[PDB]
Amino acid sequence: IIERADHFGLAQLHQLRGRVGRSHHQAYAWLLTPHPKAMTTDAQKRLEAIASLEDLGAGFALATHDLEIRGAGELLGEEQSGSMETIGFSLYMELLENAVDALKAGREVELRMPSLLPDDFIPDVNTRLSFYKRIASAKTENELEEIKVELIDRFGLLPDPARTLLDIARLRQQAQKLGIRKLEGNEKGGVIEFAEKNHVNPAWLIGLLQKQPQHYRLDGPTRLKFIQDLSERKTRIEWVRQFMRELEENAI
Amino acid sequence: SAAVKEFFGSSQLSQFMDQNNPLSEITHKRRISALGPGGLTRERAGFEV
RNA sequence: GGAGAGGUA
DNA sequence: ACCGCTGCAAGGAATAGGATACTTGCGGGCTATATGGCGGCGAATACCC
DNA sequence: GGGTATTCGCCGCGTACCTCTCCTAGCCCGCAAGTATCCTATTCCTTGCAGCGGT
Repeated sequence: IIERADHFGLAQLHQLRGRVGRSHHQAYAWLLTPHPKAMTTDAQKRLEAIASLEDLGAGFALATHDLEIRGAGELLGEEQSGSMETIGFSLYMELLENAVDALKAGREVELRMPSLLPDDFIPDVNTRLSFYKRIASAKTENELEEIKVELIDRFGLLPDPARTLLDIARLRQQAQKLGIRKLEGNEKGGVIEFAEKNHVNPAWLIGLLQKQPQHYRLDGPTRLKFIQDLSERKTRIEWVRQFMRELEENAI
Repeated sequence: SAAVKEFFGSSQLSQFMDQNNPLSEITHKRRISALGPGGLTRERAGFEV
């Protein structure tokens, strides 16, 4: 018994109706509705369609109606239901074959900011994935610089997501050597989660704590909370850079 | 918008600029007309004016 | 095509 | 045989993301109130006998 | 009545050529494009009262 079935998709209504029966018994399915004039037109259409089809095996005719009433969505993207002006199947198969053939002959410091290679930067996907692998697997700032020069050579200017990705790779490279396993940051501050055996000078750490108690608070064995009004992505990047630099200068 | 745009873009006083001289521009800008809205008509003026 | 403005003899 | 401490529960907010319907922003594509010119003339009133 | 005067409204005011700008307001209706509430995952912690060692 559906108390108010006007606001339910055809798929949902059919699924709910499919919960009754399942055995030799005769099963009913009441879809209670408000006064019909108060119902929206699409609710009337869906209710008349669902009540129009009451047969065993009708789940496929209903599916093929829900498709071509809502239409199939972007074949290559999201938005599964809807017109969406999707690309044709002939184009999709051609692009898939092209990517396949091209691929055959081939083969954390998160700061709540986009750090990626945008589509307008590198159109094709395989190059993007290859550069992701190259940046994430680069173990020296020199190789990060080489990747940066290669990017500039092959595509020109580096978008802000690309530069943020590269400097995040550099920061993670520094932190891997240092001992900070997870350096976090948001608009309001961040948390430093050190390793079991970090390389932070204890006396200098206590000096930082006692000079800025408001900006350095140990909450746990390895969790250090710092509170900073990090409104800007660039300012946060440089503040983290200098924090880690002053850390490594005192590393023991 | 209509009330002001219509006047500026299309009126009997907002006229093209003769520009084939510095002198042309100057003398044109200093012009003192007697026609237009609220003014007498070119083809019904006696000698006295 | 028609309006309006300016200009030459 | 009293007491500060630890630990086992209690108490829930904010998002992702697939739904469902509201709310509107818009653009193309429709319908629908004067006051600087005279001169001449013929016809239409006014009138005072 | 009528001869006269007075008013009122209509009709009329050069040729030829060159440059330029601009030719409805507003409504409606449908497209379509951008938003408040409902379930199953997630990261975010801050209290209340009984055990409980320990002396």
